[PDB]
Amino acid sequence: ARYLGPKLKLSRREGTDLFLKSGVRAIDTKCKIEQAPGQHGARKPRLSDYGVQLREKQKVRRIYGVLERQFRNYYKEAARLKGNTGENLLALLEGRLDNVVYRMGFGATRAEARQLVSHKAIMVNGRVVNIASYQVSPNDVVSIREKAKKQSRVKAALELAEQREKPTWLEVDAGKMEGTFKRKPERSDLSADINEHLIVELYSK
Amino acid sequence: NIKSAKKRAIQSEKARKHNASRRSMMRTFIKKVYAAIEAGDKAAAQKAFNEMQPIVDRQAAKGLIHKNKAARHKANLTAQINKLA
Amino acid sequence: KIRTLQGRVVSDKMEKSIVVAIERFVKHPIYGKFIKRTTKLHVHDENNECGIGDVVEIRECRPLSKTKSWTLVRVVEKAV
Amino acid sequence: MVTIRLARHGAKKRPFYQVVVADSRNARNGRFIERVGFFNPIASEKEEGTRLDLDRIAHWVGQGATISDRVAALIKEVNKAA
RNA sequence: AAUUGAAGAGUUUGAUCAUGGCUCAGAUUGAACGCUGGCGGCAGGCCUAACACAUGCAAGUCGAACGGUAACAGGAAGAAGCUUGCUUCUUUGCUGACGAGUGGCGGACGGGUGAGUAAUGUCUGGGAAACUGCCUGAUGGAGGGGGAUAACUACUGGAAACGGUAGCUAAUACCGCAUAACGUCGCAAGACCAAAGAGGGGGACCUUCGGGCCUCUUGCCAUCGGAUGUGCCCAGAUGGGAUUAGCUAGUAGGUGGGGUAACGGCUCACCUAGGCGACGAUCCCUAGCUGGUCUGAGAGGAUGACCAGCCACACUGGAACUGAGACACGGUCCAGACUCCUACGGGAGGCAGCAGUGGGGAAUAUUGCACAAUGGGCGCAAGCCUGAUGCAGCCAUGCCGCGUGUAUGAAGAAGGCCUUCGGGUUGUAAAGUACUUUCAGCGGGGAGGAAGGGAGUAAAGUUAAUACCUUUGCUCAUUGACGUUACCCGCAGAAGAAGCACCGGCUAACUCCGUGCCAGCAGCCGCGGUAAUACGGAGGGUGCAAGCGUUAAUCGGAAUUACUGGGCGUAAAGCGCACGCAGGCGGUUUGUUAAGUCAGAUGUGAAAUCCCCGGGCUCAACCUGGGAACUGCAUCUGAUACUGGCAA
Ligand SMILES: [Mg+2]
Ligand SMILES: [Mg+2]
Ligand SMILES: [Mg+2]
Ligand SMILES: [Mg+2]
Ligand SMILES: [Mg+2]
Ligand SMILES: [Mg+2]
Ligand SMILES: [Mg+2]
Ligand SMILES: [Mg+2]
Ligand SMILES: [Mg+2]
Ligand SMILES: [Mg+2]
Ligand SMILES: [Mg+2]
Ligand SMILES: [Mg+2]
Ligand SMILES: [Mg+2]
Ligand SMILES: [Mg+2]
Ligand SMILES: [Mg+2]
Ligand SMILES: [Mg+2]
Ligand SMILES: [Mg+2]
Ligand SMILES: [Mg+2]
Ligand SMILES: [Mg+2]
Ligand SMILES: [Mg+2]
Ligand SMILES: [Mg+2]
Ligand SMILES: [Mg+2]
Ligand SMILES: [Mg+2]
Ligand SMILES: [Mg+2]
Ligand SMILES: [Mg+2]
Ligand SMILES: [Mg+2]
Ligand SMILES: [Mg+2]
Ligand SMILES: [Mg+2]
Repeated sequence: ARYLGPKLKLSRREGTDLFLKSGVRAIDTKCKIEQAPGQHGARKPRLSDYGVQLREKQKVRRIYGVLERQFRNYYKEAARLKGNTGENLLALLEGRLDNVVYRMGFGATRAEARQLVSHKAIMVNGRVVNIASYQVSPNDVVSIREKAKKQSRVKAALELAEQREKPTWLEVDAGKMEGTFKRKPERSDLSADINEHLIVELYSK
Repeated sequence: NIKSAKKRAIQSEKARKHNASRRSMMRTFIKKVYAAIEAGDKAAAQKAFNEMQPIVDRQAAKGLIHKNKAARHKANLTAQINKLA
Repeated sequence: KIRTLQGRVVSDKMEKSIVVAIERFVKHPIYGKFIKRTTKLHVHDENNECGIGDVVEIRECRPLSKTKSWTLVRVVEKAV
Repeated sequence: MVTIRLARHGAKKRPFYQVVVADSRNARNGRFIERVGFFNPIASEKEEGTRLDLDRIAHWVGQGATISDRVAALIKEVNKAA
């Protein structure tokens, strides 16, 4: 299921940082970013249309830590939903429980948040939820379990998450380790580099 | 043959012979009326119809000829007798 | 008022019987052109004196002999 | 002969019956005259655990249909929210 | 809310534009094969031989219908060796029950298969000349008799299967008679047809003291209904072939008789010569049909595996009995092929029911547990039966979910590969360090599917009856195959968990070495004849992931059968020309009809499935509430511009 492999390779191939590390380092020092992976690493700089479409799709997939089958299911759901397909897809990707935990900052990375969720450290609406792909809905309180609280992992993740982007679609107490999903992130609330309208055509090919 | 259905076989056989006897009796009584009509004797035809009528009526009640058939025989023979007379 | 049909006799000599052809204008399922079909049926009628090109009124009734479950009701005009 | 009975239509280990008016000779999930209501043995805390329209049940009962044990128990248990 | 819908590329030429074929990128499956393989949920699992089958099970149930004691669980009497009053042993049906037998109901349901069937079936929409076990409403009866038989005894034939002779006995078995209307036959007067009892309890008056008698429950008979099921008829639709054009004598129609529950050439006697067919008869090949499934923007194309409705069949051919209902899967009889047993005289058999075997095939599972739940058969009930059903076992066959750790980490370690020999890559990757234990494994706790049924009490109901019985409350013990259940808790430990294809273009991803038109690759173009990004190996990279790839099949792309939506001067394609039947189409003015056409209403279009809004399994798959859709068909009521008919 999971990737279970080198992380900087994905960022090097995609040409940008995908936030796969804590943040103290591993952005310029031990990355050799913008150099592509392998022997023919530098000696290459050309790409076709289909290449750029695939690259954007794989960039989104590697950012959110998902596989092709589940991503295709997400695309089908987004297309089914009435509205803008790209916005629906991005909202579906952002609504994942592990992604919401990472946004709240209880985990340094998507992998760490997913590990917490799998190891039963996150509760939703006063209940345990062991599934990482659980879909979070508006007006939902996401918090850490009472028992096993105050762990070194989350303790060392909060201060790092103290100031990276300050998401506006959810509330974070930063006290008792609780938050809230009050609204659904709008496109604006989410980057700008992703050309969702290329994934939409990739899945139309 | 393999389940206790041999009881059903025996019952069917005995009921078959019994019902065959009743059917033969009723058919004899019905056919003598037609013989009378062919002979053209009005009195004989009427007399043969009379004592025959209860036989068919009661065999219908017993569940062997059914009311519609019992009434069909009577209606046809009555029509023929009325035409002959 | 009861359900009935209308058609042309164009029937041959027969004892108290005639065949009628009901004309219907139906649309082709695929190509959409309107074309005419025919459904010949046998009709029972006593005092039968109908002609060839006669228009008759037909009505569904009890099965009267095989291939015969229709009887006439009225005749509108004659052939000649 | 017409009777009112249940029809298991749930999933494995999660039954969900539907009370139907069907001839007795037919199969459990076979043809039925009409569907009256449903029943969920997993009541849970939801606001809908069992529902059936008594109008048609009374119609069929007064027309000559019988009631299974479970259906009769459900009828006399529901009565009217009591 | 339930219409957010349409991509192209390679390949003919020195090059170009067309035309035109082939190939590829997508989706899907009851798949199979190769490599690999941790867990769980839901579903699926002989597509070929309707080939043949060892063994086990899959239809029994009523003593509250009746004779009865073959088992034996009690009791009593009597005879007795006596434990000395307690045991034992032969009778005894009083008894809780009950093998075998008569009788009633059921075996026509459930389950299996797709051989046959091209419309005698199926779908849609209608109809009249019919029946209908069990279940329900109403109105009325339930009187009195008879003759047998099984079982059971005494003999006898038999290897078995299975019998034969002579006697006795009961019934809700059987058969008269009484009774006859709203029922049947008739215009009417008239004639005629039925019945079974059983069980619970107990005052008064009488008993051959075995019960009458009162009451309650249930059961039986006749008619009219209801509902359900089944039978029949009509119209339209439902594959291919014209290198199949004529086919039909009971054939088409009529009168009369017969027959069926019912109409009907359904069947006979006679009379007429009719009937079907180019709008495709007859003949030949193939095929179960539908709701639906796949694909597609749609229209269309393919398809009918699972689920649901209908049809047909049960070793092959045929027939009928019983029954309400069969022309009957685990019934009967006859014939046939095959197999088996035999004491050689004679007999038995039908897995296309659930397991399972042989065989065929690329290919498809356990000779399992339980009637706990639902549903059926019998029964007043308890209860019995149920390979239906609920579960479990095997398979990555499919869809969905999770894991195979996380953070830090430069000496950019070693080794491998390349290297212009400066270095680059593998690569934060590894080692090291700091953390966690989902899922596996070990040990504990513990929902739900369970409603009912039973025993005992209170109230009401019925009645000569505080009885008995029914209904409604209450109290007491309970009823789980799954099941080492789901789920929760505790210990330890990165410990047990990643592979497959591809890298010349289409098409995402490049270098070295070996080989030298050889070995080999290959979906198409095509590579390889000493410097191969195309063969083999290595390093590196891309894609997918408990899966990956190949083969098989359908649709799409294919506007490449073009109705939506194509063409014929030269690319395929105008008959050598003409006349003409059927057929198609048809100038203009008015009236009428209302067929085509259009509008509204009613009925219908099963459920499931698809879609929209919600709810429940820890999310999803999955399950489920409501709606929409179900584009159709029929009837009725209107419109009269156009097409059609009639008239001028
Ligand atoms: Mg048994
Ligand atoms: Mg017995
Ligand atoms: Mg059946
Ligand atoms: Mg009797
Ligand atoms: Mg009498
Ligand atoms: Mg006749
Ligand atoms: Mg007929
Ligand atoms: Mg298309
Ligand atoms: Mg078909
Ligand atoms: Mg019969
Ligand atoms: Mg049978
Ligand atoms: Mg069998
Ligand atoms: Mg089998
Ligand atoms: Mg083989
Ligand atoms: Mg998966
Ligand atoms: Mg329990
Ligand atoms: Mg490329
Ligand atoms: Mg070389
Ligand atoms: Mg096409
Ligand atoms: Mg063309
Ligand atoms: Mg010419
Ligand atoms: Mg001409
Ligand atoms: Mg004109
Ligand atoms: Mg009209
Ligand atoms: Mg939900
Ligand atoms: Mg639904
Ligand atoms: Mg429907
Ligand atoms: Mg006109």
